[PDB]
Order: sequence, then C-alpha cells, then structure tokens
Amino acid sequence: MATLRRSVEVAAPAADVWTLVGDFSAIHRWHPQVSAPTLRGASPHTPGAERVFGAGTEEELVERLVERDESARRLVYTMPDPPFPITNHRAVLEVVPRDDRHCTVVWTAMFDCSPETARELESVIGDGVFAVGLNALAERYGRLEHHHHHH
Repeated sequence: MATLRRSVEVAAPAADVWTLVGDFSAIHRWHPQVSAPTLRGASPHTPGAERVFGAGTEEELVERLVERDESARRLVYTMPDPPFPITNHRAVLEVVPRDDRHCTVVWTAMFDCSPETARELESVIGDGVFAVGLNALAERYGRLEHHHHHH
C-alpha cells in the first residue's frame, strides 16, 4: 500500500491529546525521533508553516502544514523536501474519541512512490516512525490507566 494508516489506544480524552499532537511545531513534546524541528513563517496553527528537523546536519526533514482543524482534531501536512524517493506526499493526524477516558490516535501517510520502495516504506515510516511515536504518547497518558510494551 502507498497509503499508510496506523492507530493507537490512549488512556485519556481526545482533546488533551490534540493539545499535544496538534501544534505541528511542538511534536518534540511526544515524538522521540523528532530531533527538534525549525518552524518557518505563517505560525504553526496557520495552514502554511514549515518544520525543518535538525536544521544544521547532513540528514534533515523539511515538512509543510497544508491545512489544520482545531475543533475537528484533524491535522494535514506534506513533505516539500522528502529524503524518501516519492512524488506527491500527503499526511493527516486524527484523534478519534472511543470513550471519555479512551481515544484512538490515527496517523495516516499516503505518497506517490514506486511499488518495490513503497512496501519498504510501510515498515520504515509506518512500523518504525509511527509505531514508536504514537505508542510513546499512549505510555505518557498511561499515568491514568497502566503502561504497555514500548513500541
């Protein structure tokens, strides 16, 4: 699949999780693989702002906010400078409330990649970057209802 979708069980209300994931610039508050991103113009809540991971190294990542929904808990961005061989990138952050104390945080990433590379990116981007970040977030809200296996 060129379209990736992952979901995690968080022991907390969805709105509290949107206060964490939503910011775009402030992803280094929960996501351990984020080596501090540099937020360029527009403001991080306004559809347009870019975030440059590292910003002084041989391996950086430049992302850009396409559109943002505060009340809907829906965060859409793209990679205008991606290190992975793709054409058009598109990714969304949707925190879906199941109960008042339980919310499923769904991270989606779809990109126009070639099949032999795309199967590899499902494990690297999906079962690597997301399966670490989403799960570490579920562990820090585990102060309400129990910890789980890291990643």
